[PDB]
Amino acid sequence: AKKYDLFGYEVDTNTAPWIEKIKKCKYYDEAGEVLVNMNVSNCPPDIATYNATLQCIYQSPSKQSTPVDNESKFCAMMDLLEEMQHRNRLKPNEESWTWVMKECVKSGQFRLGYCIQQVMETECKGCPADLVKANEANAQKAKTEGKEHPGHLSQQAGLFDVKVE
Amino acid sequence: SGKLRLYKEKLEGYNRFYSIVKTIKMVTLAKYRAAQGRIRTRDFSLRYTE
Amino acid sequence: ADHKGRVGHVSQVIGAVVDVHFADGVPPVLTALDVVDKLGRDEPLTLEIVQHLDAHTGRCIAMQTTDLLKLKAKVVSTGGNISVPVGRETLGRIFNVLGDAIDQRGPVGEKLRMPIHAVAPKLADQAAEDAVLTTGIKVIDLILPYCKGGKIGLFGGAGVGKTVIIMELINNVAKGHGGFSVFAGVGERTREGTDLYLEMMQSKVIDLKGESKCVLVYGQMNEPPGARARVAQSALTMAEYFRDVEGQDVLLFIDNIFRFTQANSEVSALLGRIPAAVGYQPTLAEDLGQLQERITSTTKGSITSVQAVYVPADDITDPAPATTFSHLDATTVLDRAVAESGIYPAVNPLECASRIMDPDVISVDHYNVAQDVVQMLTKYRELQDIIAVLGIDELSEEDKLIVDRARKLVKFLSQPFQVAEVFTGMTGHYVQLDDTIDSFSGLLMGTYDQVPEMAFYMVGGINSVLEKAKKMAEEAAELEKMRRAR
Amino acid sequence: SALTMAEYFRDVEGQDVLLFIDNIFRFTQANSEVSALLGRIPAAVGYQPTLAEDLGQLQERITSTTKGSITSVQAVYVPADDITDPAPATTFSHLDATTVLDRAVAESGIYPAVNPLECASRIMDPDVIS
Repeated sequence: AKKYDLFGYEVDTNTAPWIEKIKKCKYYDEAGEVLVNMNVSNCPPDIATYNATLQCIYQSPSKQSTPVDNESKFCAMMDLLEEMQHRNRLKPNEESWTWVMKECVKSGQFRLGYCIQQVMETECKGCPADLVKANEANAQKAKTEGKEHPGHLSQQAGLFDVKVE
Repeated sequence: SGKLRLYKEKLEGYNRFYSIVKTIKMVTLAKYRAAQGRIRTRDFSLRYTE
Repeated sequence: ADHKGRVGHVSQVIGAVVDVHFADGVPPVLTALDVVDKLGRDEPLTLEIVQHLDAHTGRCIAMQTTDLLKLKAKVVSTGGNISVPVGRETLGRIFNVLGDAIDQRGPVGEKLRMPIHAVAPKLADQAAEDAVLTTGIKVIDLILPYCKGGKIGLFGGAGVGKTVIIMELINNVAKGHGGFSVFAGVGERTREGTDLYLEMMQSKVIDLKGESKCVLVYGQMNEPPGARARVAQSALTMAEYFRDVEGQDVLLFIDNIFRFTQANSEVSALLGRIPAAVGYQPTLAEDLGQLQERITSTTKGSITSVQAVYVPADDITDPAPATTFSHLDATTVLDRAVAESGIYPAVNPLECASRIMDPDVISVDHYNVAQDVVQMLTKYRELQDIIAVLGIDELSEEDKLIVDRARKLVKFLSQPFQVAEVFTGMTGHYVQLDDTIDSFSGLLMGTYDQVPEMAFYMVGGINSVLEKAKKMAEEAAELEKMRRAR
Repeated sequence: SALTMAEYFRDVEGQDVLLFIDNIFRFTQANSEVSALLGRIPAAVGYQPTLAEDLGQLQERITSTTKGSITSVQAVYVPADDITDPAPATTFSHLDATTVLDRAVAESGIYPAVNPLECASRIMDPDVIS
C-alpha cells in the first residue's frame, strides 16, 4: 500500500500490464527483459510477477532461439528465487516451489526432485502427490536402466589409476 | 628510489629480528616457569653436606 | 553589490582554469559567475574568481567540468561570493557546494542565504572562559573531555564503528544542549555517503516525516577540486548561522580534513603556484587557518568540530597532519583491537589526549579522578606483563586488587548507544558528567569491590550497574534452585 | 637502423633472425639529453616525458610476425643498481623473458650472477614445456 523504496520515494504497484507482457514471451530469456524494463519504470516485481516468470520458464521451448551451451531451466528458476528471497525480501509461496518441482520431474532430474520435495514438505506444508510419484518413476526407471549415476564414477581406480589429465 | 629503500630494507631486517627475539623470550619463559619450582623446593637437600 | 549582473566573456580555458574578460572591470576576488550559455551542457557552469590578471581580465576556478566551453562565451556575475541557504529549512537535507538540494526531495524554500567566505570572529567576540561539552559518553567526558569552540581529531579508520559514534554525538548534543549538527563530506566516496544517509534515516536523526537534527553537505571525489575546496566552508557557513542567529552549541563533522588540504593543493597547482615542502601548497597554513579560526566559541554560541584526520604514509611529521594537529584541542583514537575486545565505543583511553584536562578549566574532582583512572590503566598494563612473566599469584595483594579494579574500569568505559537501540536491541544510555565522575570515584576507592566484573559491561551510570548485578544474582539463584530440583 | 635490417630479413627473406642489442638504455639516455634543448619539461628522476611512448614504438617493431621470427636479446642497464628507475621498469613489460643480475651474487663468486627469485619467463607453463 503506497509502497516506498530505500530513500523514501513512492513506488508503482500496478504490475498487471507487465505480467501480461511476460505471458506473451516465447523464450524465457525474453521474460528477464520485462523484469528489467519494469524495474527501470519504478515498478518492482511482486510475488505474482515472479510466479508468472517461473511459468514462462517451465512452458518456454528454450532460453533463446539459438541453442545455448549448458543451459538449464532449473538453475534459472532457482537463481530467480534467490533474487526475490535475498535481494527483494519476498518469501516464495507454494506455487513457486510447485513450478520448480514440475520442471525437475519433467527434466528427469529425480534427485533434485527429492530435494525440492523436502523443501515443499518443510516450507509449502505439502507437495503434490502426482509429482512425487512421477519423480520416483524416473528414479526407478533409471535404476532399472542401470543409470543411477554416471558410469565413470562407478569404475574402480587405484592410487595411480586416476588420470588428472 | 634505492636510497629510500635502503633504509626500508634496513628497517625490514630489524622487524624480523624483533619477532625472532620475541620468540626466544617465549621459549625461555616456559623454561623459566618450569625451573621456577627449584626456588620453592631448594635449601633442604644439603644439610649434612654442610 | 554594484557588480550584480555584470557581463563578461570567456578569454581562456585550460582545464579547470578559466579566464574571463569584463569590459567594466573584473568583480572582486572570490566572486561567483554563472555561464549563461548552456548550449550542450547537462549541468550549469559556475566559476569562482581567484586572481586578477589585469584591470579587465580575471582568473577563475570552475566548480564543474568545462566541457563544451567556447571562447567569448557570455558570463554573468552573481553579485557576490557563492551563496548558500541557511536556516531551519535545511535540516535533514543534502546539499552541495552551491547549496543546491541533491536529494530530489522538493525545493528547500529557504528564507535567507549567506556567503561562503566570512571573516573569522574578532578577538573581542571570543568566549570569556573555556567550557566543557557534555557528550553523554563516559569515556569522552572523563578521560578526554571535549571543549566548546574546540576542534577534535577522530583518529582511526572504519571498521571501528566510527559512523555510529558520529550519529550518537549528533543525537546527544541535540538531546542535551539542543544544538544541531552539520556533516561535511570532503573528497568522500559516493558509496559511503549513500550508506551514511541511509543509516541516519534509519536512526531517525534525519526524519523525513518529522524533525531532523542534521544537515549534509557532500562534495564527492568525482567533483573537480574547486568544489572539494569549498564544501567545508559552505557547511561551516551553515553552522555559523545557528551559532550566531540562534545562539546554539552546534557540531561540525568533517570527513576528512586531509581531503580539504589535498583539494586546495591541487587548486594551487592548477594556478601554477610553486609547491612547498612535500609538494603541498605554499598557503597550507593560511588555508587551514581561514577555516579553523572560524570554528570557535563566541559570546552568542559555539561550534565544536569533530574532524576525521588521515595520516599519509603513517608519517605524523608530514606537513599536512603536522599543521593540522596544531589546531586540534583533543584527540580520539579508535582501534580495532579494542573493538575486537568487545569494547564499544572502541576508544584507547591511554592514546587519547585533551588540553582542557586541567583543574583551571574542569572541576578539581574531575581532574583527579581522570588522572587516577589513567594511572590505574597504565599500571594494569605493566601488571599484565608481570602476570604473563610469572603468573597472577606472583603479584602482591595490593597489585591483585588493582588488577581487579582495572578490569572493572575497562568494562565500565563501554556504553550502549541509543542510536543502536534498533540494530543491537539494547536500550541506550546518556550518562551525565557528574554521575560519571561519582561512579568512577567510588569504584577507585573500592566501594564496589563486591559487584561482579560483568555487571559493568555495556551499562550506563552506577545505578545500571547495580540493576544488572541484581538481575545477574537473581538469574544465578534461579538456575541453582532449578539444579537442586533435578 | 639495425632493427630495420632485421625487419627486412624477417619479411622479405622470411628467415628466422637473431637481434642482439647492447645497450638499449642508451637509446633512452640519448633522447633525455636532447629533450631539454627541445623545450620539453623533464619528468621524474630527470628523463623525458615521452620515455614510455618512444620506447614502446621501438619495442613493438621488435617482434615475430606471421612472415618471420626475430629472437631479440637486449641488455638493460639499471643505473646505480636501482631497478625502480623509470627506464629499467618501463622495459619490463616489453619482454617475454627477464634475467635480473645482482651485484651481491657476483661478489660471492657466483657467475652468472642471476637472481632466480627476480627472473621470470612467459613459457614457464606446463603446456609449453615438459
